[PDB]
Formats: sequence, C-alpha cells, structure tokens
Amino acid sequence: TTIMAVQFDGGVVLGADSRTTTGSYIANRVTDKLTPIHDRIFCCRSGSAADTQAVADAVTYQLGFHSIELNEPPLVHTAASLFKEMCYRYREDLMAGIIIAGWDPQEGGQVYSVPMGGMMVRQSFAIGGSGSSYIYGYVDATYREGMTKEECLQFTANALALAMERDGSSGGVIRLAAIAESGVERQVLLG
Amino acid sequence: SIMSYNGGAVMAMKGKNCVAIAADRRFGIQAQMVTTDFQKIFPMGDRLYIGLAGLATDVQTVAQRLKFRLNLYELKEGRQIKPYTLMSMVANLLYEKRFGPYYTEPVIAGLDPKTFKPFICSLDLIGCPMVTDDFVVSGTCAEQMYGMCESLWEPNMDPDHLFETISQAMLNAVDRDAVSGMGVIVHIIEKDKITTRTLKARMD
Amino acid sequence: GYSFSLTTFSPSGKLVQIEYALAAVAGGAPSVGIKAANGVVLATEKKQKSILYDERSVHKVEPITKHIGLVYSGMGPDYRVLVHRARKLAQQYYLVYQEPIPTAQLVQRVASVMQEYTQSGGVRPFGVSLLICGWNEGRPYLFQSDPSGAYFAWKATAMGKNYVNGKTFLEKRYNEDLELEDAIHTAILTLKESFEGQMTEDNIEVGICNEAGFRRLTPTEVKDYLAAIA
Amino acid sequence: TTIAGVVYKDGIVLGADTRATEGMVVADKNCSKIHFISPNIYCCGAGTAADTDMTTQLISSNLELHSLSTGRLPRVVTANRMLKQMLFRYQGYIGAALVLGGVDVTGPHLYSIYPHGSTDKLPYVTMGSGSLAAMAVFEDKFRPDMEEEEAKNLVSEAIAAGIFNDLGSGSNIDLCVISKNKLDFLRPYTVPNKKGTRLGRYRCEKGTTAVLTEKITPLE
Amino acid sequence: SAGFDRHITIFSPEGRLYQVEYAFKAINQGGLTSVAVRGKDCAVIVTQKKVPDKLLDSSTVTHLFKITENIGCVMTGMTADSRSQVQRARYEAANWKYKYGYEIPVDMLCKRIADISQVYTQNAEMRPLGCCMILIGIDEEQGPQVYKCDPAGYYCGFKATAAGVKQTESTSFLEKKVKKKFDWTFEQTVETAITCLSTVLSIDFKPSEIEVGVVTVENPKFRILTEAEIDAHLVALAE
Amino acid sequence: TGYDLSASTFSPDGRVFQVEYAMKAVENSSTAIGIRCKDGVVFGVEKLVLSKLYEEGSNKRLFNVDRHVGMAVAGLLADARSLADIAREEASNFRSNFGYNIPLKHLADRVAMYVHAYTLYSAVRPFGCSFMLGSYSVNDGAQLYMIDPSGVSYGYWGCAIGKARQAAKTEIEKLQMKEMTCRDIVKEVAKIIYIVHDEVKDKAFELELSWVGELTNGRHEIVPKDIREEAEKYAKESLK
Repeated sequence: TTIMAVQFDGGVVLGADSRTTTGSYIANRVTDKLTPIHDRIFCCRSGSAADTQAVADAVTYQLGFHSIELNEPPLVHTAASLFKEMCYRYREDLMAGIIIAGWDPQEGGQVYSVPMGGMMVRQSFAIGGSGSSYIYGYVDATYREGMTKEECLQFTANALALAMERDGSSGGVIRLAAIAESGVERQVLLG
Repeated sequence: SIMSYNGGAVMAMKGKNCVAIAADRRFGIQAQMVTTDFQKIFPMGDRLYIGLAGLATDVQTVAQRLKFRLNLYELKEGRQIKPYTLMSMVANLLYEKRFGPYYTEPVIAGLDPKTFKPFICSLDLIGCPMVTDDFVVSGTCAEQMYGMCESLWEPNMDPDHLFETISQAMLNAVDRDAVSGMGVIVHIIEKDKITTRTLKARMD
Repeated sequence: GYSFSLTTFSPSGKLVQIEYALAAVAGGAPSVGIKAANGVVLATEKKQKSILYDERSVHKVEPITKHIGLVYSGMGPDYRVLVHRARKLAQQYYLVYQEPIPTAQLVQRVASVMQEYTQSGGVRPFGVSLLICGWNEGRPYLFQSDPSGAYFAWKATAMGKNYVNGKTFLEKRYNEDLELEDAIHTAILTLKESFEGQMTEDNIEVGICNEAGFRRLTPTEVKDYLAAIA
Repeated sequence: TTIAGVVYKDGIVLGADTRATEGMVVADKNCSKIHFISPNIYCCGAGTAADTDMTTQLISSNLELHSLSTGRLPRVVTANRMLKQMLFRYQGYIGAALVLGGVDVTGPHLYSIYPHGSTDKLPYVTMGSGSLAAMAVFEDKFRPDMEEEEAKNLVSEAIAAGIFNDLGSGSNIDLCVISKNKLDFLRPYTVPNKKGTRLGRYRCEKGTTAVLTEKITPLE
Repeated sequence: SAGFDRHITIFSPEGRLYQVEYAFKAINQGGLTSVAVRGKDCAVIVTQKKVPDKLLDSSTVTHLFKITENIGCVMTGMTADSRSQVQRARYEAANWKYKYGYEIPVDMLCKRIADISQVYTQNAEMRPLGCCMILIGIDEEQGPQVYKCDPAGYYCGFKATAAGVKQTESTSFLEKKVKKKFDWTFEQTVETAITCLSTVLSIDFKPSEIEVGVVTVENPKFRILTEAEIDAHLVALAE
Repeated sequence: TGYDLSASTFSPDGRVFQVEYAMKAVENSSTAIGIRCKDGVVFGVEKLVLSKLYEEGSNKRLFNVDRHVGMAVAGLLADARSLADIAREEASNFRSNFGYNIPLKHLADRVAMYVHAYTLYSAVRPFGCSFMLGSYSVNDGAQLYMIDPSGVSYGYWGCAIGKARQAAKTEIEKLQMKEMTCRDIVKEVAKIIYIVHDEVKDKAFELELSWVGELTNGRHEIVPKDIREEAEKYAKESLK
C-alpha cells in the first residue's frame, strides 16, 4: 500500500510496505511491491494489483526493446512518459499509483509520480497508497533539502514505520531500495 | 427459474454390468402443460443414450448440433465413439457459449464399445463434467432424487432390481415434484439388448 | 515451355510442378521405415558435409506426440514448418476431444494442409515426403504421404536416393512377422546397402515406436547396436 | 473447497478436498481438483470449476506445445506469465482461483493466482472457501526447509482442519508430491469418515411397479 | 537446364530451384569474411572492415550487432537485408522476453529467424533477404553456442564456423586445424581466429581493420574488444 | 541486361539490377555535399536555374524535418518530398511517445528500413533519392549520416551527392575538418561548390547553404547567406 520515494544529491531512495490485502483479510504478508524494470530504474505500485503488474510488464517490454535498439542506457523521463501513455489510455480501466524513480547518467537521480488519473510530474519526494496521507502530513515538516543517503534512509524508515503503525491496511515489513551511480542496494528492515 | 420454465428431470444410474436411464414425459409452459410424449432421451450410437433437461429449446438445439458433430466424427473415423470422447465433445460445445450459455444439464449414459463397462456422467450449463459410479441427476428437482438414490442404491445390481430401484426413485421423486410429472419413460440397456418401458405414473 | 504455373492442366498429362517436387524428393537423403508386429522402426541417413558439424542440434527423427514418430526425405526448412503445423493441429485435437489423436486423423489433416498448398497459384508445393507412424489402439501403423496430398499405408518402405534398390532389398529381406530388434537389424541393413562406407553412431539417427510409447534412441544404444550388427 | 500449497526442502506438496457442491447440495464426492500441466508442474483450481478446467487444459496444451518445440523441461514463470496475461485479458470476468506449483532447474516455485490477474510467489498458500483453517494451521506450525513426512503431515493436518470447518469434503484428502526427480500422486490418502452401515434393506421386488408398455431391441 | 528462365520460385526439372542458389552468392557480393570458433567455455567472432575512405567514419561501420545482452551476431552480404534481419531478431527476442518471462536461448532465435526466411521463401512476391547470419551466446547446461542461419532458412550450428566470400578455404583450414584434440584456452581461440583469417586472406595487418566479438562464461554479456587489447592479442601472437 | 524487370528477382550472378539503375538515377541529379565541424553540420547544394523561368526561392531541396534535423536531398524531388513527410511522421511518433528529441541513429535506421521496404517487393520500385541527415545535441555533438537509394545508412564526416561525387571529395578531404568552427566552413562549402562546374555544360547555377549546430543553440535553418555574403567576394577570389 504505502509507497515512498525520496531523491538526494547522489541518487534516489525508494521504499514501500508489503501487506497486500483484499477487504479485511490479508491475502499476502510480504510482497515485492517495488519492481525493477531496467538495472537502474525502479517503479513502485499501489492501487489494484493486476493492472499495475500488466502495465509494468508491458513497460518492461517496450523500455527494454527501445533501450537495446538505442544501444545506450535509457532515461527515466522516457519510462515516465511510457507509464503516462499507458495509464492515460486506459483510465477507464486501470488503477495505477505508479511512481517512477531511478538514477540516470545524463540527469542524475530523478523521481516522477503518476497517480490514479494519468498525469506526470517531477517532484523531489513522493507519497502513494491509501495509507500515505499521514506521512504526507509531516513530509513537509521533517524533510530538509539536500540530505545524504543515510538521512534519506532514516527519514523513509520513520515514515514507513509510522504509516505501517497507523493505517489498518498498511503494515507488514519495510523494504528499501537505494539507487545511485554506484549500485542498487535493497534491504529488509524492521523497527 | 429459467431452469424451471418447462420443468424436467433426468436420472441415470449405473448398475453392475448394465446401466439404466430414465426421464419424465411432461412438456408445458410454466404452469400449463401441453403434451405427455416429449422426447428427452436420444440415441447417440449403439448402447449409449444422452438425456437433456432444462429449456426445451436448448434441448432440441443442442441435440441436433451434437448429432451433427457426432455423425461428422463417426464418418471421419469408421469406428464408433468412446463415451469420454462424447463427454469432452459436449463440454467443448457448451464451453463455446461461455457467455451465451445454453440452459441445459446434459446427462450421458452409455456402455463401453469394446467391453461391457458401463459409464455415467453429467455436465453443467458451461461444460463442467462429473463422472461418478452410482447415479447422476439433473433438472429442476434435485434433492428429491438425491435422497431417493442415496437411500436405495446398491453396488452390485441385477438389471431387474436396477429397473425397480430406478422405477421407485423416479415415481416417488416425481410425484413429490410439481412442475415435472405426467408419466415416466425408462431406458434399461445392456450388452445383449435394449429395453424401453413406460410406467403407470400418477397423471395428477 | 509450359505448365507454368499451377492453375491450368496440361494438354494430356499431369501436374508438372508436383512431378518436379516429387523428383526433388527423390533426389534427397535416403531413409527407411518398417512396420513390425509390435512396433515401427524409423531410420534416416544423416551425413554432415564436413567434420565440423555437430550432431546434437538438428534432429531428423521427431516426435509429434508421445507415441507418434515421423521422419522425412526432403527439405528440413519445409519439414519444420509442416511439423509445427502438425503439432498445433494435434494439440487442437487434444483440446477438442481430450484424447490423443489417432494417426489416420493426423494423416487426413496433414494431407489436407499439403493439398491446400497444392492449390493455386502462388505458393510452391513442399519438397517433402513424410513417413508417419504411431501405435494407436494396439495395432501400430505406418503412413507415407507425398507432396501431391496423397497418402498410403506400408508394411516397410523407403524414400530418398536408391529407394528403388532399397525397396527391392526390402521385398526380399523383410516379411510380415518380426520384432522391433530384427526390424532395426534389417533396417540398418537396407540403409547400409545404399549409404556411404563410413557409418557411425552419428551418421544414422533412429527412433522407434513401442506400444509403451514413442522412443527416440540415443547415440549410446545406437552405437551399441550398430557396432557391426552382422 | 480448500486447497493448499507448500515448499519443503526439495519440492512442493499440494493438497485438496473433493466436495464439488452445486449450490447448497453436495453434488460430488470425488472431483479431481489437482490438474495436469507438465511432468513437473501441476495446478489446482477453485471457484468456478469448468473455468479452471478449460483454462488449465489450454495452458497445459500450450506448455506441451512449447516444450516439444523446444526440447527440454518447462519453466514455471512461463506458465505464470501465460496465466496472468490470459486472466487479465478476460478482465476478471472468468473466476478461476489457481495454485501453480512446479520444480524447474532453478528449483521449487509456488504461485497463487487470483482471478483478476494478481499473482504472488510464496512459500505457502491456501485458496478456496475454507482456506482460512488451513492458513491457520500453516501460520501456527510452519518453519522453513521442512522434511518430507513433516510437510505431508502439515498439509494433511491443514486440509483436515478445513474439513472440520465448514464446506470441506467427505473425501480422503488428495495429495501430490513433486521433487527434482520423483513425482508421486496419492488419491486415497486418509479416510476419516466411514459411511454408516445399513440397518435394513429397502430392496424392491420383481414386479412391485406397474408397467404400461414394454420393448425389446436385440443387438450385436 | 533453364530454359524456364527461373524468374519465380517454382521447381525446375532435375530437380532444384535457382532463386535460392542465386541468393547464396548475394553473400558473395558483400566482399567480406567472417569466422566463428567454439573450443571451450568461450566463443569468438572475428570480421574485418573494408574502409578505403578517410572521410568515412569508423564506429558506424560495425557489423557486430548486439542482439540482446547475452546474444551477439555478425552479418555479411548486402547491408539492408542484414540490418532488417537484425531488427527482426531483436523484435522477436523481445517478444520471447515478453511472452515467456525469461531470456531466450540462442537456438529458438535461430529457429524463428529461419522460419521467417522460409515463409519469405514459401510465398512468392518477396525477395528472399540475401544475407547470412552467424550467432553466438552462452546457455546454462550447454555452455557456449555458435549457430549459422541461411537465407534459405536452413539453420545449423557447430564448432568452427565461417561464412562470406573465402570460406571454403577457411573451412579447409578449420578441418586442418580442428582435428588435434587440444583444449582451447581462449587465447588459443583468439590466436587461431586471427591466424586463420591471416592465412585465408594473407594480409597480417593493423589492429584497426578486424572486429572481435567475444563471449565467455565468466561475463556472459556480449563484449566487443578495444584497439588496445586487440593490439595486445595481435602482438601476443607475433613471433 | 536480363531479368532486369522485377525488384524481387535475382540475377544469374546474384544482384538486383533495379537497385543499380535507381542508384545511378541520382547520378544525373544536382551536386549536393555536406560536412560537419566540431560544433555543427553544414549543408550545401549546387542548384541550377532552368533558363530564366524560375523565381530563386522555389522548390528548395533543403527541407526541414525536425526542429534540429533537415534534409539535403538530390534526385527526384517529389519522392524526396514524400520521404521527408515520412521522416516528419517518424519524428512525430517519437516526440509523441517519448517526450524528447529523436537521436539521429534511430531516425536513420527507421528511414533505412522504410527505404529497404520499398526496395523489397515486386509491386513497387526502389526510391530514386539520395539525401543527407545532420543533427546536433548538447550531449551528443554533431552527427552527419547518409542514405543511398538501396538503404545502406551509415556515417561520415563529409560527403557529396551528384555528378561530382568524387570530384568534390577530392578536395573535401584536404580540409582540416576538426579544428574549424562552422563559420569558416560556410565559405569553405561555398568555395567547394563554386569549384565544380562554373559554366562548362550549363549556363548558371545558384547556391543554398543549410546550417545546424551549437551556434543556432540546436536549431536548424538556412543561413542568412546575404548576411556576410561569403560566397561571391571569395568566389571571385577563388578563380585565381
């Protein structure tokens, strides 16, 4: 449910809960909610599941085919435009809370947000999910422009901690992802 | 319901070396009957019949469509058809109308073409098969025939007691039923011969 | 200078573009296939041009289902096409009837496909003759087809280079009653009659059809058996 | 209907219960809910029976076709991709609650499929109407990398609790075990519920029913 | 013979068709040479360039086309058929990746490309894409692979592989060279590729004319060598 | 000499004579060259007035495909117009689908596939055009490509299309091409075009010069050639 992406100077840092529920019963307790597309670009999803999974698979197809034909590493804004087109074309049928982030060689770390409608915007931080309203309450209080990697990790840790603590649908376990020029760093925290 | 538009009840029962299938005779609109000689059990090759219950439109339409495909199969291959093949054929024919469904519950009862092995199965309105060993039923009335056949069935049955068991079951479950009645036709078949008897049912 | 193309008959004869495809079949690599009492044996003759080629990549003996074997004598590039068509068609039969397709129905439908390509007027026929076999309902079968759409039924036959010579050996050597091993023995005999002098574990490629199912033999047992079988 | 799945130290143990109800009346006492896909991959269905049946036969046909075209053992992820693409292509109209399990070269892989197209990789799943009791037994007594008889006892215990909860089955819980080399499949595993013996004899006699019109037809 | 003037794709008498065996030397109008070698857990492509112009670039004369991240290829023959065949290969590999969820093995790709060429051959009123394609890739449980695809649709694949203009001579050297049972320790492969092209063409030239594409089971990514390490291998075989 | 009829058929020696005849169709067309510098790409076309019936500003072979890409066509003009429309359409799809400027390699490959697809079948003929494609980007530099009538598309520093294909590149290649900015290259192309065919076969010609690079900040347009007037005051000094 609750997904989060914060950029910093070197790269970006993502994060999500897992706890995919249906109604009042938890169907699955732990989920890879964030999805690799390319080796340097992620997307994290919310809303309905099958919609975002099918969209992410087709975007993975188109983006991999395009970036192999260029024989160059892809852009992040490219993947954001692809998600924008596929979200906007079937807004009558899809429910996507897709948030695009990823480091780029030309443009560094970027974070794009695509909410349930199909608009595309560049932000420095993003929320997402039904239990994101709360950390959206204080993400304009605790955030400071120009963090380090560890400050972003501690920040999103406190964020997703309180989101999992407060919302009934949110919960489960904390997954993090750190994307920079150096590498891709995933980890599983609790606290 | 739409299943209770024209009534109907089809019972098939597997015996020891033989198999017995029976159905009702009544045809009519929701409460007004018309005739007592409406056919619901059709011959599909030798020692193998099929029974159809539900809306009579889908009964005759699916019966003629199945006869079409059946004769095409038996003319493309000189041999006669195995019952599982027919079951799969009826399943494919019903599943082609997944969202345009017929309102019918076909019941297949037949023998083995090589041996004397009996066979019964039933299908649902979208093509869900179900093979059993004792009996299958279809139509509007269900719980009556379930109670009767779960009361009266034996594993090893001579054809006479088979005939009397299916007779008593059909008579009592039909006489308790309202929209399906007005006589019973019974087909009791085996390797040697084919017997068709009609019972003196209550005309009420 | 006539016939040319596929839409019009000759003044008196036959369909010259099908006769030429049959000649291209007869100019192909040899093969032999024998129907015995319990099983059917297929055997081809697969020579690499150089010493460079690998014998684990391209396969002549090819299964259609778990109990239906099939070889050819012609061109692999068309062979694979009509193989894929027969695959999809047999799986469609098994979708419809939930039962493994009988070989006569396979040969009917494959013959319908080949016949549909012999129809007018822009596509060429296949340069492929099949040898279809399988063990359906106890009695095994053997069905040869041709580019013209026709089909037959054999006890033992051959196709390729010197099929006439191999067939005159088959008429003398083979009979009605054998087992699968004696069938393989006479099959490698009649293939060794016409092949080159160096016949190894890789120059031949043999699959059988027991009633327990199709079986495509390995180079281990093929080298064990043809290590101077007679 | 209560199906379950699990991953032991080598492979996958699947279970099922075979009461195929039609409405409110038990219509079947023996319905094979464990379906064939491949020699290593199997599948279970729940909800609408014929939808699960036709879909699993189509996907098994497609994987037999692909495997015979390729020439080696299939992968589970291809089956998963075909199933999720098909069920999303039907837009969630078809209700087919699937459990997918198989052992590839990479090892055991378990997937559960919800009929809109949402899939998950899990060490243990339960699906169906009485899936909650088996999920209770799983969440109580699961540990990673169990042994064989341990996993069999756990899945049998889970489906047994599903039968002692509502809408289980009279049936003798079906099991199937897939390893890297050894496939087993066991229909009459454990019978807890014997039918009560008849107390008399409601047998009819030769002529207790009036007959109106007879016919005899000989055959060959 | 003909006679029939072989204008369309039909069968001639006794017994061949002449369109495809005219397409087999559309490779020969390329004026180009390609050699592939599989000895061990590596695989090596080598192919020279014929650039007479100083106004012409050097990066965009590359014939090694990275199909996917683990599959490379090289092309000869006419350029348009080659590049269109390459985009068909990329599109169908991406179609594999979309449909089946994992990376395509190099065998199925050659089968699919051969089938496309056969459909282009079976139906008339289309030119049969007169270019030849050699593929390489690493597969698990099979090691490395080297395959060849024909314009006719006849794929095959084998140890020491060569197609282009002068490859009767190249296969003569590769029969006279792959007959001794030594192992091929990757510099044995690079040395035998450079020297087989150096004996077929007999030029013994700068490191700036040939292109070397390698793939190895240590880094399964396809990899194109640089002028420095090409020069290193060339002087490493210089005795 | 055959067997030269269809574009699907091969020859007894293995080549398509339709493609050769279409290649030497552009040989009779006007001379068009191009060259890039270290911060831009310069076009230049020897264009001729018929006799006195033109208007000096009609039918300009310097097209303008994308915001930063234009053509320098030579050959049949209407076929080049249709191909330019196809290139505009392809850049339109890319701008609509990915939100940024098309790389010239991808554009050239799509155009080469389109030209190859018109060379393939027997219903249609191959194109009778040969054109140039230049670009510039802040993260890519200057790129100049080249498409033959067959569909072979690769890159150059300098090129020439027309009669004097060799006779331009004889003295194109003696230019110190790397160390010059394009504002020198303007009068360089002026002198190169002015060298070939002053009065010999025809009566009079006229010069156009297109212009893309860093100095236009990524734009592509024709020079204000009247501004700095760099041909004629040097063309009259290039005759001696």
